[PDB]
Amino acid sequence: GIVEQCCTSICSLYQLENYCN
Amino acid sequence: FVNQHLCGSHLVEALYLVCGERGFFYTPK
Repeated sequence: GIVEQCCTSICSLYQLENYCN
Repeated sequence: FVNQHLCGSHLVEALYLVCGERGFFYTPK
């Protein structure tokens, strides 16, 4: 998932912002 | 914190900054 991907690879900002409420 | 590896607490710090007063959910699963 996200916790994995953004650590092992590089996430774009919009991938992060998908987890805002 | 754009264009970098965000591991452990650093991902949470990034989410806090991005999401602001919306808050966010964090699910390592």
